[PDB]
Amino acid sequence: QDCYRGNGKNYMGNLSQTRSGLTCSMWDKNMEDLHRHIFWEKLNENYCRNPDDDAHGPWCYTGNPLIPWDYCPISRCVVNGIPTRTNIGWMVSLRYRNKHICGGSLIKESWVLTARQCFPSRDLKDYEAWLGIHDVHGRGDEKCKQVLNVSQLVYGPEGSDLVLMKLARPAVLDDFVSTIDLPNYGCTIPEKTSCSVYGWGYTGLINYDGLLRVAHLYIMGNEKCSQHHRGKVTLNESEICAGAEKIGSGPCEGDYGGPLVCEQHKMRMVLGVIVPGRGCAIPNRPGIFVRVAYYAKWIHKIILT
Amino acid sequence: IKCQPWSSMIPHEHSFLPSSYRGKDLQENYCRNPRGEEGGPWCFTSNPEVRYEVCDIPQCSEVECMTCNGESYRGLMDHTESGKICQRWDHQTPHRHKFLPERYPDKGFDDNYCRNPDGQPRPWCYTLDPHTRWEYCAIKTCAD
Amino acid sequence: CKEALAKSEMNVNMKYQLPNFTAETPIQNVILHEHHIFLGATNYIYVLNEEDLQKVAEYKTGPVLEHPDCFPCQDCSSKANGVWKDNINMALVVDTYYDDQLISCGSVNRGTCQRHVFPHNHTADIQSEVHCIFSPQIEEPSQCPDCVVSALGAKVLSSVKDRFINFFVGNTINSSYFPDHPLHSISVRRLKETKDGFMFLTDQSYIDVLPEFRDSYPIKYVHAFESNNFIYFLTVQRETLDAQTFHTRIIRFCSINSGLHSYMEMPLECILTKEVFNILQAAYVSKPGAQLARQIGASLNDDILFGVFAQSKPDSAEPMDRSAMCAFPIKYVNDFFNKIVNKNNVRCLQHFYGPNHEHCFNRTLLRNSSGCEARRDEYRTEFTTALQRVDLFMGQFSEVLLTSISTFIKGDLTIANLGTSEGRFMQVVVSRSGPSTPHVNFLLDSHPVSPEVIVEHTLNQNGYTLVITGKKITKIPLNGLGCRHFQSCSQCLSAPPFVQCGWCHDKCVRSEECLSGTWTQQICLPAIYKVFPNSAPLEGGTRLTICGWDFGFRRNNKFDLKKTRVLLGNESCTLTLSESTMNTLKCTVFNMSIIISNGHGTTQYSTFSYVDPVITSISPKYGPMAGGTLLTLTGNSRHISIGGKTCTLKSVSNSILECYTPAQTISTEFAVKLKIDLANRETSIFSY
Repeated sequence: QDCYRGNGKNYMGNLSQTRSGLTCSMWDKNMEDLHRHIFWEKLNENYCRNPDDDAHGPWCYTGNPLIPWDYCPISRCVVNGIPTRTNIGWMVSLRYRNKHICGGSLIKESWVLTARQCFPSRDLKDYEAWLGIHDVHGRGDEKCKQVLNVSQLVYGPEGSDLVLMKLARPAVLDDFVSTIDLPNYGCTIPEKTSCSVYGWGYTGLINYDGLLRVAHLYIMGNEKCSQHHRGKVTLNESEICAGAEKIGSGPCEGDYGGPLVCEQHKMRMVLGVIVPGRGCAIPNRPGIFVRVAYYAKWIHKIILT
Repeated sequence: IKCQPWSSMIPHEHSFLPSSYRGKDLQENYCRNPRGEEGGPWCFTSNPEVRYEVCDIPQCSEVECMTCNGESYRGLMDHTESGKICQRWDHQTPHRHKFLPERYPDKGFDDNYCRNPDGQPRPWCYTLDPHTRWEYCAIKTCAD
Repeated sequence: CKEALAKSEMNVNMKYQLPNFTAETPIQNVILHEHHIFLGATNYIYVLNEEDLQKVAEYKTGPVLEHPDCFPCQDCSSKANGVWKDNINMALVVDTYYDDQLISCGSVNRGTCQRHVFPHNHTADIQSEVHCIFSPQIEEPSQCPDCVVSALGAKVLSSVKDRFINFFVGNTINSSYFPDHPLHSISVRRLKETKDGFMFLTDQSYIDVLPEFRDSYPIKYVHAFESNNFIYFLTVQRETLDAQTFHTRIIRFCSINSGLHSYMEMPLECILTKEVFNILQAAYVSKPGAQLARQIGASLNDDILFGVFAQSKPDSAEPMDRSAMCAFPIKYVNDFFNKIVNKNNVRCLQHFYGPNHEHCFNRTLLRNSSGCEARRDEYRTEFTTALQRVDLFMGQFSEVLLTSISTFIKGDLTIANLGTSEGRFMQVVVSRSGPSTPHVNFLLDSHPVSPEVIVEHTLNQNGYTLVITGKKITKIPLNGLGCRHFQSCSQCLSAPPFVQCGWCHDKCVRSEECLSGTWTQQICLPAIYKVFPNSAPLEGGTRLTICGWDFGFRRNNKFDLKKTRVLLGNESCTLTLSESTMNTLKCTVFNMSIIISNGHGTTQYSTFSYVDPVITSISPKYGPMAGGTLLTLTGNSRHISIGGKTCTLKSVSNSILECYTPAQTISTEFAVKLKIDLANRETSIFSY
């Protein structure tokens, strides 16, 4: 019932039920915890209005330790890839009933970023995370192989199509397995920037030996993609559009949740997450991904747990 | 089981009567007799399996008892033995009778409630019908 | 005379020339998409223009050589050995999320489907490119990921949830069909993102009837749709595994592609008041008009499901040609699913779980506190207190079977596009307040009207409805097919104002046709067709029947009988209200004109005579006393008698009469007295 107000201060949420379905707790203890922990800056007690005026809208607290706080629901206004000759640590191969379906990005020692679409099941016993591998079957090498179970899954905001999971145990970080940083909250990549993607998918090959495919890409404004799609897409602020020039090559089945990592100033940094849509590598057609920066701060808020 | 409100057509939809019949005073939920049906005041149940059931509401003769003298009795019956209604004792139409309530007080010469002025075994009243001169009032005897 | 004036009742049969197209085989499925209309028929696919129904192109999935080892889409035409079968199209959908393309599904070909790609410059060119949807299930060859369509009967629904093309398919299953190839009663399929096959997202994403009940407990789906983040199914099935009696059921679950999570089934029934109707035949999702929304308690924007229910032959699904139509607000039934029913009305699902199984010995329900959250031990819940709805036409169609329904809105009213099994199409304004006569009641074709119809409503003033009768597809504009068929002024004024025409002194005519200027739709002159009789005595009070129409003052629907009066000269005939109708009157009162006065106008009729009865001569004169002779009278509701015994009327006329005199034991003469409703002047004597 809220519109034109992205900040909770304009909308006093007259509701005390979070997204998950768990009732809100007393706002006094969580207010004390915020004043002790959050330095953002006397709101209504035990109601889902957020004091922080977060960009995602109103949010509330939950007494359960696994999820300290969550938002209350209300209205608010690779094909033609190149094989890699060196191992990659940012890649996280997800394993569903002991076989790979998708990939993700390593952010912390116990945290990876993936796509909501790559989760047919919500069960945690069947998922398995592999870090530090050059071959999708694991045949290439096993010294850098790192196998872990799943502890917790936390989804992004509504309609974000993004998700994080924290591992059953921590993971060791070395040269073989690497983490990635975060872009700034208002971090905007300049147009015509060149950066690539990593993929484990169909790759448009009659037979592939099983090595990860790196594929270059170029950034362009949303207007160029709108013209190329000829009005078939209504782009929102949260999405970024990057497409190859004069060649049809893009992420497809099996690469979803993969990293769109690009180099701005000194080192490579993640900018987007691979998302299904619009078809599989149409010639002279750009690709659409979800930008982490708009949700990066939110990940910060959830990385505190 | 609580009656289904006559404004809401769930779980039963025969509730257009608030607009169908004017002046019949079917309230928000209280059960009436919009058609004057012989069974009595019946209402829809919020219970799904049974649609409508007649409310058990007592008759009027149940509370009005009778003594042999009759003149001592002063109750609420204003209906004769044949179901006719006693005319206003204050009125002079359609019967130009003799008893005047202010001339003869102390005997319950109220609006239409049956009285025994002439020492009959039962109370009687002049009939609202101009043709019927007067009629007796049917009352069961008292106890204890 | 009710019979004689029957011309007032509207002429039920006409020939209407509308754009109509014929197919060489009966049409099963049809869709309108981007100024092209695609029709699927036996072995045929046609594409037509809207305004012309011109066959611009056709694709030929004709007869196919069915061979036991031939795979669905591989070419086994060289096999000369194993029958030239023919397929029928029951699944014809269009999708544009991936590309602007069509999807069709055959019957005999293992229920496997194909895809047609539309060129951007010329989208109607469907024969240009053809794909098959068949991915060899290497990992799990035991089950079919692409054997998706059944043959006896199936329903397919397309959706785009989470940027994912989902097909919700319900299948009618025979016991002998599973052993050759497994199927699923209700299931969800995903298209492979390369558009070359299907996969099962979960083993829980499907439900199939338990192996013992494949032969028994048959289920036939009549409809299905999507609304409010839920997928609703409408089918017909037995009350109980051993009931041998049928009723309508609906199925609810939300649109999570992982699997059917909150699968809950619900019996439905619509009643007359108290006769119930079991089987649903056709259904349509729409929005209610302003006049109807209040009377059904529904919001103007809230969705409504309209369904036709016909009483089936006892302990069987075949209707007894006794049907009606009923409405269901989606919010009421949704709340009913969530709150209205208590606990013990809920049981486990029989045909899947099995009557004796562990889950429904004891299991709590998070039905109120939780909305179709994808849990692991989800409970497929069976209700027992069937939702009862009331009739909307109070059984005005109680003897005719209805099989096709469409509904649109116009201004504040809403109109239902009724269809019969004898191929008569009606247009009716639906209203619980009062019975509405179908403003269009013509017959289209001999064949029953197909349930699947489509309505398009451009700019709220120009639109059409395509309906299928056998091998004919016909376009019907909703803006008013006509009103020339109306010939009663009361009937003309009962026509809804959406079509602009009115009465001008002879027939219901369009405004600009009759030039007299009498064209009126609010008031008109009442009509009298004849009167019986016109010969009455001066003092004779004779009962006169008045034949005509529009005999009373008008209200919106209830035709007032009290604003009627009769004037005979200066006095008034004794009007009888109990025999006063819109159809005929019965009154009980020298040529004078009889005048009928109404709230609208008065009619003068110039031929009624107070004829003075005259009797002149009696024959014979003298004879024996046998009392069995023919006595003839002559002169100018009559009776005649002698000696207290009526002479039987051997001949009657205005100028001639003849009795067979009763026998009397006397040989003298008496005056024979005429009693023409009154003892009139008697004639002379005749010796006995």
